[PDB]
Amino acid sequence: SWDKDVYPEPPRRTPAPSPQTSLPNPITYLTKAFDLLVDRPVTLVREFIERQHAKNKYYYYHREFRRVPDITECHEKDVLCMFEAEMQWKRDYKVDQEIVNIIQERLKACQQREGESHRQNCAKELQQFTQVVKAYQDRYHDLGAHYSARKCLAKQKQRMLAERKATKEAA
Amino acid sequence: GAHLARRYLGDASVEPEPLRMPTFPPDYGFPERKEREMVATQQEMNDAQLVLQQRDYCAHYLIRFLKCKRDSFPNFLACKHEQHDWDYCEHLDYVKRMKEFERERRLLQRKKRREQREADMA
Amino acid sequence: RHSIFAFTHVLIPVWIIHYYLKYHVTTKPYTIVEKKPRIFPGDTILETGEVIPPMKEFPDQH
Amino acid sequence: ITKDMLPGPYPKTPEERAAAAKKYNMRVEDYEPYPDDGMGYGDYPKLPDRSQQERDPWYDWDHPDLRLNWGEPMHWDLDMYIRNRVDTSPTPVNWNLMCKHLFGFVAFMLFMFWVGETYPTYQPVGPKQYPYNNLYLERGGDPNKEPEPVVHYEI
Amino acid sequence: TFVAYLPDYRMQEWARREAERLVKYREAHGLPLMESNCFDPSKIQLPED
Amino acid sequence: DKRFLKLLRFYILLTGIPVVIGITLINVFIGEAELAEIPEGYVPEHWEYFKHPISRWIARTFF
Amino acid sequence: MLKYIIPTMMLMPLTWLSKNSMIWINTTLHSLLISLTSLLLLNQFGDNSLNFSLTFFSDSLSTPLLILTMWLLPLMLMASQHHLSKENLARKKLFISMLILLQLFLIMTFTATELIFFYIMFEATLVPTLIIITRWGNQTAGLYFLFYTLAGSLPLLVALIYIQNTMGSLNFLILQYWVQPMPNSWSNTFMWLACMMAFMVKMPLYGLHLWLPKAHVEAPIAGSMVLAAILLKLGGYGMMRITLLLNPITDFMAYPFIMLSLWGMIMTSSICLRQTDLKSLIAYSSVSHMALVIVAILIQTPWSYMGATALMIAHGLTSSMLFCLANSNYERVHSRTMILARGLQTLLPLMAAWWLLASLTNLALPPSINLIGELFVVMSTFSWSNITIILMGLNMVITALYSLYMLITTQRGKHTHHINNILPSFTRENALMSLHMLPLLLLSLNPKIILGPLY
Amino acid sequence: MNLFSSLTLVTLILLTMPIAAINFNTHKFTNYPLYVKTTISCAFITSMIPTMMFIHTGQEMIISNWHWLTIQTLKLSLSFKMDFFSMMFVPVALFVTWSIMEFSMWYMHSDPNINQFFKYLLLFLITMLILVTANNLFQLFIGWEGVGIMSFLLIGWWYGRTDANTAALQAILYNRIGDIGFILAMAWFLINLNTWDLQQIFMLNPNDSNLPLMGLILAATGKSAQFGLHPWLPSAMEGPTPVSALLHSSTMVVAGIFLLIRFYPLTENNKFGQSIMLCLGAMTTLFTAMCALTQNDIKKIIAFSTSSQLGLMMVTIGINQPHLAFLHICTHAFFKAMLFMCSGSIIHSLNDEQDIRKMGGLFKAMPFTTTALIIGSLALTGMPFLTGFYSKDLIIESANTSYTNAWALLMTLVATSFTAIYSTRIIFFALLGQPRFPTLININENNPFLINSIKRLLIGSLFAGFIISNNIPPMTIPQMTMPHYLKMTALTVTILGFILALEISNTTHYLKFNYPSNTFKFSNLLGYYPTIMHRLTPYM
Ligand SMILES: CCCCCCCCCCCCCCCCCC(=O)OC[C@H](COP(=O)([O-])OCC(O)COP(=O)([O-])OC[C@@H](COC(=O)CCCCCCCCCCCCCCCCC)OC(=O)CCCCCCCCCCCCCCCCC)OC(=O)CCCCCCCCCCCCCCCCC
Ligand SMILES: CCCCCCCCCCCCCCCCCC(=O)OC[C@H](COP(=O)([O-])OC[C@H](O)COP(=O)([O-])OC[C@H](COC(=O)CCCCCCCCCCCCCCCCC)OC(=O)CCCCCCCCCCCCCCCCC)OC(=O)CCCCCCCCCCCCCCCCC
Ligand SMILES: CCCCCCCCCCCCCCCCCC(=O)OC[C@H](COP(=O)([O-])OCC[N+](C)(C)C)OC(=O)CCCCCCCCCCCCCCCCC
Ligand SMILES: CCCCCCCCCCCCCCCCCC(=O)OC[C@H](COP(=O)([O-])OCC[N+](C)(C)C)OC(=O)CCCCCCCCCCCCCCCCC
Ligand SMILES: CCCCCCCCCCCCCCCCCC(=O)OC[C@H](COP(=O)(O)OCCN)OC(=O)CCCCCCCCCCCCCCCCC
Ligand SMILES: *C(=O)CCCCCCCCCCCCC
Repeated sequence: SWDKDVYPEPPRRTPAPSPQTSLPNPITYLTKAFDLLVDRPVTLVREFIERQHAKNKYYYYHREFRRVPDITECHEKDVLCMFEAEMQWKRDYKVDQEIVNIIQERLKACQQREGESHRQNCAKELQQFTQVVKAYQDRYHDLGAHYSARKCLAKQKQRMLAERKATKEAA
Repeated sequence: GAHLARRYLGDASVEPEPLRMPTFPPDYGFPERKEREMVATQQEMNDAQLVLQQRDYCAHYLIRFLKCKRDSFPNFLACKHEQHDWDYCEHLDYVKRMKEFERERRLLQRKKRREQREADMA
Repeated sequence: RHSIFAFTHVLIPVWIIHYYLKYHVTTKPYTIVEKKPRIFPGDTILETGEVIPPMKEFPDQH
Repeated sequence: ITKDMLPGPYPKTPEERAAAAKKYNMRVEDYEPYPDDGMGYGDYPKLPDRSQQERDPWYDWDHPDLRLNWGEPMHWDLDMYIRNRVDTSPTPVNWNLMCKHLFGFVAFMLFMFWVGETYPTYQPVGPKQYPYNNLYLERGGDPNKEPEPVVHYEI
Repeated sequence: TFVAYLPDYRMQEWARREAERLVKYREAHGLPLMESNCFDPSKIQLPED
Repeated sequence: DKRFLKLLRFYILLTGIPVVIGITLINVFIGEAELAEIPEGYVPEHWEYFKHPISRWIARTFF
Repeated sequence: MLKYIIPTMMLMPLTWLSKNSMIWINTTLHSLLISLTSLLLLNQFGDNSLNFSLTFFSDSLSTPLLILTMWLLPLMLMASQHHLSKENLARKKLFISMLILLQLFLIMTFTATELIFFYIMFEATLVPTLIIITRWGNQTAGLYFLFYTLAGSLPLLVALIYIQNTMGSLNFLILQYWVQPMPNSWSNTFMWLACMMAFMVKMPLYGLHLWLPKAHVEAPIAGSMVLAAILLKLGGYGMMRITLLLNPITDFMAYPFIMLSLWGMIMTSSICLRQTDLKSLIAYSSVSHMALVIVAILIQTPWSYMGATALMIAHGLTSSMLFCLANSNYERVHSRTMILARGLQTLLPLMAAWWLLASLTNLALPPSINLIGELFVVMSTFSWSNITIILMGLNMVITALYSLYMLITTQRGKHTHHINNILPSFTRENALMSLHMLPLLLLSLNPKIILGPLY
Repeated sequence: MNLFSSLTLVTLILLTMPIAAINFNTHKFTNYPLYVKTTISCAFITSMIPTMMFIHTGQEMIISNWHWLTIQTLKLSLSFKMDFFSMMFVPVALFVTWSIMEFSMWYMHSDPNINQFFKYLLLFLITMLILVTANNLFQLFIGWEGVGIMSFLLIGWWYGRTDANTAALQAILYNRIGDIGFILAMAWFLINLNTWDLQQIFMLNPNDSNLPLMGLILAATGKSAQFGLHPWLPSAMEGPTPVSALLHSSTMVVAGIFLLIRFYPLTENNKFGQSIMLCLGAMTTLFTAMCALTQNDIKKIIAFSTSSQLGLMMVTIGINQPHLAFLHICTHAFFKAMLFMCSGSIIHSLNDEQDIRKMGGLFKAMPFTTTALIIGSLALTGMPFLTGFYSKDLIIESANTSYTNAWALLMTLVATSFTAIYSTRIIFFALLGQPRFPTLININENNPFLINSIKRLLIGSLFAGFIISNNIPPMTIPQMTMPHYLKMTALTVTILGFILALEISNTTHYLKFNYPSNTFKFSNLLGYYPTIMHRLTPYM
């Protein structure tokens, strides 16, 4: 299963079927036929296979990368430290890509799950999506195909000079 | 379809434009005109997933018709009276829109007569 | 071997696809996202148990 | 195959013209080459620029899909004048009248679409009026703010 | 069969799961989902003017 | 051409059917691992960072 | 990479010590073993390349090129053994040795960590290729070599020696971290052209492309396969390694050459609609497809590099299959005239099915990796400018047309009356078609291994 | 949840199973077309259960079942979208396809490549259900190019003929000119909205969406044979009659209309796209239905008929009424496939005769074909309470009663009259009059394949408009208050077309020889449009 905190969902409230007419619908009979003929054999096969899994339980792990010094506190043209900073920045870049992907998954799931009232009910997911895409665009856009930590730091310094001049001319 | 020729081949100063109207106050000619009363609650149609074209001042008959159309399955022809209620209320809303258009036409005729009497007097 | 077509082309694919959708696709987040069911005034929720209060008496027209 | 049957340079002397007409397997008086400007055609004949549709369709051809005979000098654009591609066949209506009718019909129809877009047709009704501040929260309005009240009246 | 079972080719799956950590870390502590700055602006000297 | 297609099906299935049945036996009997947190002081090997057993064998043996 | 170079060199005693009838079977078997071995190059990571030694390293750019290079040799041995069955046995072993030596040069051209070792291997690949084309080609100046080496290889040599003396190293791993911005000047402008024009000719670039529709026609089948499958991609690989150093001058110096490609893929594609030679049609199609690789490298966005490496791998596969189909017709009618033999689906249905699949992957039918590369290049060039899509889309009209016209001219219509030596398809030929097409179809099931260093 | 998505994917996997059957063979089949017909029957019955449990509630979902490719911000998953459009187009397409293949067991019975024919026809069905169940633009482009390539392969079915390959390559050229606009649309959505998934496109809600909608309109102009890019559909009658019946009437040619219906939340916020669609659709439904007035090849007449109906669909997308356009698709499929099937029965009975000037006397000679073709022509013209009444007339009721281009409305009404004109032209030259065909009458229609195949689409053409139109939920508000000259517009102009063309038909029995003027030579030569652009543009 997954975490309901990183993938939030509202509680699914279905209404109980109140048939106004007297005619028996084929949906409930096909549902019970699906539950007898299909659901129970698949479930028993999965129970046997899951027992066969649990007869040899063994675990894999999520690899943890400790923080190394970034490109800023690396000396210039010292490949032994800026290599580590570059691999740090590349792993963080790929993880930021997948964070933007998770927010896209939330936005699409909210839009489909709300249906027609999506423009009303998914303003929060749209706002979080706008925040994370604005952050990704300020962080990594227009670096080109030969992107590096140096190019990203140069973009961040140019952005900080523009923001500093904008704040200073305001005061 | 007389209004097309009355706006194109006659004069345009007295026929009301479709885009920017009503050009008059709501109570200009109406003493104690009541506001429209909404029947459907906003959350009741937020939970009814209605199209925003359909979230007008008469969507409560549409909510009743959709509850009928869901509940009367498979008998898909057992909801004619709810449909005719909703169509009759749409007909009354269309008649109210026609009354809006005719009110605008008669106020522009009123303005035409007013400016002609002002020109002939002064 | 008279209804072998309904067995080998329906029942075995329904088994395979329901197994794949239940234990590998729905176990993943947001893969089968179902639109929530339309709630009317007059519904009874199976999950919460609260009956939705109905609409106002109508300003009758006929 | 050898050298003196392949295409060579453009002919200058009339005996070279006669030897090339014997080379291209055709009459000398119907042998006419391309204009010598340097486009690289050589001694190749200017066939009369008719497609393979106007060739005899009932005739026993060597190549019945192309309607062509063995040894006959092919057109320079023989790949182009195939019956999958551009034709030279006559139409019962002239080319210039077809250009005039097609261009005039397209221009007159699109001009009448522009005129009708300038002059729309519509219904003798007002705008469709919507509750809850003309559907402010439904059209995506933020809940922290409050719009101006859009209140409609009975008529 | 070999290409089908490449052990997390160029660590995308990890990067999904690691993302599934970090968003979960920054829904709890109220931090925004992603900063506009990649590095800390305290550890950046700027060319003065 | 049909002899080529018979040979093509035979020589693909000749190791495809053992590979399909073997992956089926691994996924039924041996089976997919389960995600867990690292113990306090335990160092995993690199092939113990992968979920599928064939991927674990590939990362251990060759990579 | 030493675990691949040494079996490649052991293919030399494996091809000379073998028996008089065993030098195709042994070489094909053991080269397929090396091609199965080649999948260990897929030990790639999202941050770090697979760095073996000071001399050799293999990131996710060189890895699909290496797998395609080591896969191409058994396919060339299957292709070239029919028409060499009337050749002398020692010259047969000479041909196989030239192919093995060319593979040897290529597999350490793509894995050269250092740039002048890349240059020496890059200009060493031309010698077995020229021996193969001039000796086992069919028909009969030479000024193309001179014009190639004036505007190409030795300006690249002087340029790399200049980078060696300025930076201190031509290691690509060091030059990832010691790259300097290259400002606007005239010295840096001729520096940029000296670095780029050798690979520009090796792509080919439009206007510099006329060497290829003659070198494909004067080649045997193995020469055509190794030209259009790998040797044209040495230019793209060298450009993707050399545009690191050439920033930000490329941001205003890529403007001319992109024009030459964006119009060139319009022209050569249309030239493919007016061909009589089938092999020249495949050659001009190869030029029109490599034009998009030139564009995607010169605009240097990530989506463009992913599309360009996908298009390189997919085009190597597709063009090699088209040359092998043209070989299968040349070994029956003894003439490369496309309008000569027609209607061949009436005689060879499975070979016409392979023609259909090759023409579908030629016009980038989704979800093939041809369409994946084509589509990502079109996305990145739409990001470059919103007008180029027209020049893309018009191309994607014409790239359908000659893909199907070639399918309609040869394989459809009425069969030719005066040609009665059309044999049924041999098992070797359909095996060659299937070993070209089935990897190309299977890569549609998992394309992330052929999408370069920045997927 | 467990039933809906399961049977959704079971329909598609069941369609893919005979491809594995025809590819994993050694022996000669015990009637493989019967196997594919039984398979598509079963896929229709399988797809009817999610349709019923969508009629019950309105249960939409998405099956994003296989994560295929992640290009740094683009998660291309194998994503299926089961909404109203899939739930109402998939069983109609399966029912029409099952009828076409039981027709095809008889029409293509003397073919020694019947297995390849049914393989190609099932590949077309698989690609179209990729096209209409797609949730991202890449999978929709797969289905789009798939129906384009199967259009090539099924137009050039008799590949020895030069005109068949010519029409196939022509169809490819016009569809790739549409593909320019579709790849333009994909490029715009990736660069400006970072997505090909329809959910994020609908959620982000772009305002400056002129360029992607012009791309989609160019894609539909290529695919749905609108004006500028129409002539490949009159050329596309060169293939077999079940090809022109399945693909080029009901299944392939609606894909551009289906593309513009699928993008209705973007077209409903843009008046410029609505105006372009309205003008181009009125242009198409004028021009193609006018070119149908002067033809004698019956498949050309029904090809211009289905292109005129596609232009009417483009009109009712241009008036911001997408669900009425989609109901006109699902209505149009039944009787237009049946009209091509009855025309093919007339062709096969008269020894491959497609020219209506050598037909006649077939009122009692082919009575079941006569009955079914009269019912199809009436359901084409908008006879009251047949299936074509339940969408097409409603289109007119919303084409009059809206803020609309008036000239586009007037051309729509002229096209509505022209439909009745060529329908009674078909009935007069084909079923009415006297025999004009040769002397050895081998007229026969006594095969249970042919009877059952026309019979099921005839039950469809009698009942399916009523049944589908009463089973939908209301996604719009129907305009139901209008003046009596404006309610009775389409029926009156249709009857006027009937009567004026009965005058035109009764002119033919007069013994007077008239020289044809520029109107007959204009329309008979296809409005002069396939003459110039097929000679002048490839020359340059
Ligand atoms: C089949 C043989 C065919 C002939 C052989 C030759 C085949 C060709 C040669 C291939 C050679 C190898 C090539 C490389 C592939 C290797 C395998 C691989 O990578 O597989 C990938 C992938 C991953 O497999 P994996 O990595 O092993 O699984 C990882 C998990 O950890 C694993 O999870 P888990 O461990 O939890 O799962 C264990 C799983 C075992 O896992 C496997 O089997 C997977 C491994 C084998 C896969 C082989 C793939 C080969 C190619 C298949 C596809 C093409 C086939 C040909 C064409 C078909 C028609 C199109 O157990 C089961 O599945 C058992 C349940 C069976 C259900 C059915 C019966 C239930 C009711 C029974 C009632 C009776 C008894 C009741 C009482 C019992 C009491 C005790 O496998 C698949 O995708 C399997 C294929 C089927 C998937 C679902 C298909 C339906 C999807 C529908 C929607 C999408 C399509 C839409 C189309 C739209 C129209 C166009
Ligand atoms: C990793 C495990 C993978 C397992 C699954 C396998 C995945 C696919 C692999 C390739 C499958 C096709 C191979 C056979 C076709 C080529 C030879 C041929 O003509 O055979 C006909 C022959 C039967 O015909 P025949 O009457 O005997 O002789 C032919 C006639 O003379 C005259 O011939 P014809 O004209 O009547 O028939 C040719 C016909 C002509 O039809 C066409 O040309 C129309 C096709 C294009 C339009 C329709 C499709 C559009 C795209 C949608 C589909 C893809 C996405 C679907 C998913 C949903 C949406 C995303 O094409 C077909 O019937 C082929 C159907 C499959 C086509 C695949 C795509 C080709 C289109 C071009 C590229 C498209 C992009 C790449 C897509 C890749 C997808 C995996 O079939 C065989 O003998 C089959 C032998 C066994 C083949 C094994 C293939 C796998 C090899 C890999 C080995 C290692 C992995 C283990 C897997 C083993 C699986 C068994
Ligand atoms: C690589 C560069 C050089 C190019 C040339 C290389 C030549 C040498 C060849 C070496 C061997 C081959 C290498 C490439 C292998 C690619 C295949 C591969 O491994 O895939 C992995 C992919 C992996 O996909 P995945 O990413 O989902 O993997 C999941 C991860 N695991 C398995 C660990 C859980 O395998 C599959 O996708 C298999 C899926 C099942 C089989 C296919 C089912 C569908 C088939 C079609 C059904 C019908 C549909 C309708 C069609 C109708 C007709 C048109
Ligand atoms: C017909 C024979 C079938 C098998 C019969 C015998 C086996 C028993 C029956 C049950 C089936 C086997 C067990 C369940 C299946 C395995 C479950 C599992 O873990 O699957 C792992 C995975 C699930 O995906 P995933 O997300 O876990 O892994 C992908 C890997 N990453 C994330 C790194 C990208 O693979 C599959 O399930 C593959 C199924 C593919 C089905 C459709 C194939 C279509 C091919 C189209 C190619 C081109 C597409 C282009 C467009 C795409 C969209 C833009
Ligand atoms: C929303 C906006 C909508 C806008 C709509 C208007 C825009 C499009 C304008 C029209 C463009 C297409 C028409 C012009 C080219 C038509 C080519 C064609 O179809 O030729 C058909 C011809 C055979 O047909 P025919 O002779 O009729 O067959 C009878 C049987 N013997 O076949 C041949 O002769 C074969 C020819 C092969 C060589 C063709 C070389 C030219 C290729 C031209 C590609 C055009 C690319 C356009 C790019 C647009 C980018 C935006
Ligand atoms: C007022 O008359 C405007 C109505 C809308 C535009 C004119 C429509 C004319 C055609 C409809 C009536 C046709 C009756 C046979």
